[PDB]
Amino acid sequence: AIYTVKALITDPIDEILIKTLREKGIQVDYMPEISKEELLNIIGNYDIIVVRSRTKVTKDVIEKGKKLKIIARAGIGLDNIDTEEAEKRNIKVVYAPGASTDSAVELTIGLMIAAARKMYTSMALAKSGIFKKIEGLELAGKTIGIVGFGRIGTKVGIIANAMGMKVLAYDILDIREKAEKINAKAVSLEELLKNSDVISLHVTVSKDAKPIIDYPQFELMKDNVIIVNTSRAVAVNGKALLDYIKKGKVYAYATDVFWNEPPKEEWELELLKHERVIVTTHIGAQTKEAQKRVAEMTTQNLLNAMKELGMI
Amino acid sequence: AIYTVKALITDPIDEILIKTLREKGIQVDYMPEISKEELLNIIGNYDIIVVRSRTKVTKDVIEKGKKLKIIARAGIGLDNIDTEEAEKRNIKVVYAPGASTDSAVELTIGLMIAAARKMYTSMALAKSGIFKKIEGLELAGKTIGIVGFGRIGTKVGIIANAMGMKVLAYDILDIREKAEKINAKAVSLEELLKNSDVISLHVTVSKDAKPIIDYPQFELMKDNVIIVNTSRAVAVNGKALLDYIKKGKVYAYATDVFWNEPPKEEWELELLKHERVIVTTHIGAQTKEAQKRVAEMTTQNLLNAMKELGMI
Ligand SMILES: NC(=O)c1ccc[n+]([C@@H]2O[C@H](COP(=O)([O-])OP(=O)(O)OC[C@H]3O[C@@H](n4cnc5c(N)ncnc54)[C@H](O)[C@@H]3O)[C@@H](O)[C@H]2O)c1
Ligand SMILES: NC(=O)c1ccc[n+]([C@@H]2O[C@H](COP(=O)([O-])OP(=O)(O)OC[C@H]3O[C@@H](n4cnc5c(N)ncnc54)[C@H](O)[C@@H]3O)[C@@H](O)[C@H]2O)c1
Repeated sequence: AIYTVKALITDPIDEILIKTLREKGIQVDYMPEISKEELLNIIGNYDIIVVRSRTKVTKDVIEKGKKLKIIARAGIGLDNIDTEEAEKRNIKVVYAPGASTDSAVELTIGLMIAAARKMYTSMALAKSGIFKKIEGLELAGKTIGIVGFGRIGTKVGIIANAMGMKVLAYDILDIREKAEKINAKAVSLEELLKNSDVISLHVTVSKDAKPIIDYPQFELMKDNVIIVNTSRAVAVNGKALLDYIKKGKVYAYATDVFWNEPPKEEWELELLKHERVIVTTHIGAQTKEAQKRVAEMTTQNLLNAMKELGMI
Repeated sequence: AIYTVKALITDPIDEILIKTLREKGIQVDYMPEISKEELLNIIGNYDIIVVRSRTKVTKDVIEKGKKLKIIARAGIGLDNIDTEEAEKRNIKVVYAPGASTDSAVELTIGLMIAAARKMYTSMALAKSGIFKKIEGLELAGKTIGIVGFGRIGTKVGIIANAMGMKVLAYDILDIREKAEKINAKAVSLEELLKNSDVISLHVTVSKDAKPIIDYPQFELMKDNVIIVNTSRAVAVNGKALLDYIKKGKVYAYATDVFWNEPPKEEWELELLKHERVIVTTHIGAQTKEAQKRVAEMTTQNLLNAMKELGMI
């Protein structure tokens, strides 16, 4: 008989993906609020599982999914998927890598300027009917250090250069020529830290790895440095950060990511309430355009994987 | 006998200017809080007057200043000086034109991104301990229309181009080649309005002139347009703006300038409180660097004027 391929969608997702699968005759079971327990009870009946972030595709879930051939994550990352277990089972894992680059780049520049100019303080004052001027720092002519020169880091550098800033970049990978191409200069982390007025973090690091910006790095920094982070909170030693903010060394820390969102620990709470700390609620990929690309890319990558498997 | 040249400083100003004059033997009377009335009583004894913004150098003040030879405005504009009367009296007027360009450019980019991404709303939520994501708009690939292609407008265009935006520009003056040089295209205001996703105002207009962005222009605009203004409030018809924001056509209005700061009129108040309106408290030139340049430039221009007069 003819195989009837079955897909399970466990979280609320863009209708484009569901519509695309249904149009092609694929049996799609949309259970956006399926419980942990019920998932384990039925995962064994599916060839494809589509998840966003609420659902965790752990090792035990994959083991139970004896028919799983494709795991689709409608997102820009795979932190909720056991990629190692998936590979062992030879299960294709697809998602939307790089789908939000420009949106993250733009928020980075926005945070840098908001931090440098105390825009939040000014906007709050304005809304209250108090039009009192507030003084900040100019960026042109200053040096920015891009830590993590990938998709996002490279573009932030191109923009900062256009803003008249001198761009320095550090990456564990070879970026000598890539940096030169955008009028930037690849240097050691030490040189970047000692010479940057603004430091922007755009690295990919694991959750259990030690922070890249720790005590020694903070000590190497210039006085009144502005630090921007739209990558990962763990890349920074939060306690060291609070220490250096209280010492008056760090002019401002602008971030779209927090160790805990919302904060729960005492030191995290102290950072959040500090006037030198600027925080957005992890909206780096939150634009209509980026979210549409996430859906389209996840859908297209899923279709390609299905075609390679001979399903369509 | 030898002329002893006398200078009157009527407002609190950067000590660099006062120190420079004193070092050169010039008689400097620093009266940062001198009243209107007292000013008129003694202005006739001075060759030079230095003002910032509190003091108004009106026609009657100049007439009384029978010995006035130089009027110095420690600022980026001359709205508090009767330049016409000054010219008739052949009185040299100096200040710091263009001194805050990069700071204004940076705030413009910051406002554009903050408006596009509802950064204020997100930051307010974060500070309250509510880390709820908010969706905005991406800028890359979209078209920005620079109205007023001068010092600031040109640089905003260079930066927007680096952000991957298509840049269009309109100016009453010839800018065909200037625009082309930065990968932008000079067009009519009509074409700019019909094709821009973002419109940034950087024009120099008088207080009694009709707004450049009035009803016909708002009608020509694209749906969901983002309008940024760091130039002058009067360049925009505020009532028409409120009308189009309420209609849902304008996605957001981000400005560093308001018709009245703080607002006093009912319609102004309605605009200020609207969620689609983003406002900073006229901090465009408020950076340590820009303010230092204002002082240095005003001081240097004052010295040059004095030298031409044979005073030093
Ligand atoms: N706030 C948001 O909503 C949002 C949106 C998209 C991406 N991000 C994050 O932004 C970061 C960058 O994403 P990207 O697409 O540019 O990734 P990328 O893979 O293109 O680039 C990451 C770079 O950082 C480098 N790197 C890793 N460890 C490093 C270290 N210790 N020192 C210096 N460089 C190091 C890599 O070698 C690489 O060149 C990631 O952490 C990503 O998850 C956040
Ligand atoms: N928010 C702030 O603190 C702050 C700081 C600095 C300057 N500004 C303001 O920003 C504006 C621009 O300053 P700038 O130094 O770039 O001035 P500029 O003189 O260099 O440029 C102004 C340009 O706008 C043009 N223009 C005038 N009327 C126009 C019209 N109707 N249509 C199209 N173009 C027109 C001019 O011809 C000129 O090219 C001014 O209004 C200035 O006062 C505000």
